[PDB]
Amino acid sequence: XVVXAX
Amino acid sequence: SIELDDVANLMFYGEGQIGTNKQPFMFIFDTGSANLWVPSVNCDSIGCSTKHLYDASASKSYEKDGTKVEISYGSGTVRGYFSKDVISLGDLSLPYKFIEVTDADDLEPIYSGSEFDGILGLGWKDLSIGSIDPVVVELKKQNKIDNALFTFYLPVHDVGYLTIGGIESDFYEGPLTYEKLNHDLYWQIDLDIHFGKYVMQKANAVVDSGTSTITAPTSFLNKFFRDMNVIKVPFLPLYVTTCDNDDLPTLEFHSRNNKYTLEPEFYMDPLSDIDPALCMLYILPVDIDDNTFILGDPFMRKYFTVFDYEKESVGFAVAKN
Repeated sequence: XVVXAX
Repeated sequence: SIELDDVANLMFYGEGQIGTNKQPFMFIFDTGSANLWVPSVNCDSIGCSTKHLYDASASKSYEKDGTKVEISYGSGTVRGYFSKDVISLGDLSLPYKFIEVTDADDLEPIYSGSEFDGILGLGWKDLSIGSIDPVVVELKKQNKIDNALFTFYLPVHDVGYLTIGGIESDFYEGPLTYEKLNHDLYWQIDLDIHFGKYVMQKANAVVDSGTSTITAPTSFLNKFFRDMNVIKVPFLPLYVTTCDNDDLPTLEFHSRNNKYTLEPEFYMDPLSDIDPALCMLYILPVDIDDNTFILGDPFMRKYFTVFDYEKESVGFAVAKN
């Protein structure tokens, strides 16, 4: 799994 | 202090509640994000059928907003509308503007595959959509905690703790070394990053409890992973090498004042559902820009971490147990 914002 | 479930060293969530009827949710407490969202009872997405949902009509403290809003992450997008209610975390409570998620179809390899309900952002105001003040910042202003700071202790597999307001000295050994943020947006510091012989100087290092791995740019990692006889299984973010590999370096992280290091045990583990002689590298290429690394869970599983809004910095120390 997980890669968390933009 | 909020207890965190650990799932394969890749994901950590704990309990929170929204509303008068103490509606429970599991939240990824996420230092790489700055919005709270929860799946609504109006969420029709398949991901939502296995989640704890939010019913505004059950809570007498619910306040309507309804402005439409979207959050994008590296793992996908959620979509909903704003609402206001009292959020509880341990024995702390505040009113808060959050997202009733309505469409979670864009998060949807991960969301149905995982057991979390929502994300609770622990970043800074400027990272948030809608310019919301962080929970910990607000909590301090309301004098519900001693200091606008919080702490992450993640273990290695069989619980972790988000702790709001103070530093518990039992979580670590030796000196706590702080690092000023280069911007108050992510919890982001300057570092000279070494992956073995490949170095990027004053890189943008993002301390993120919501990222399962260490992250570098693709360009920089092609170099490193090439000469490390790894293999990507076609088309999933799984890089595999042999578990007995002598060559795997202790990664280095230098600041103007401090050295941090991450041994191979902290960034790899066996494929215990496939072949246990093969090992999975918790290093993924993620391109934010030319020089951003995410110091995710691998880092935090070694290093106890303090995020301090009053100091505008991150404190690191070697975790205990």
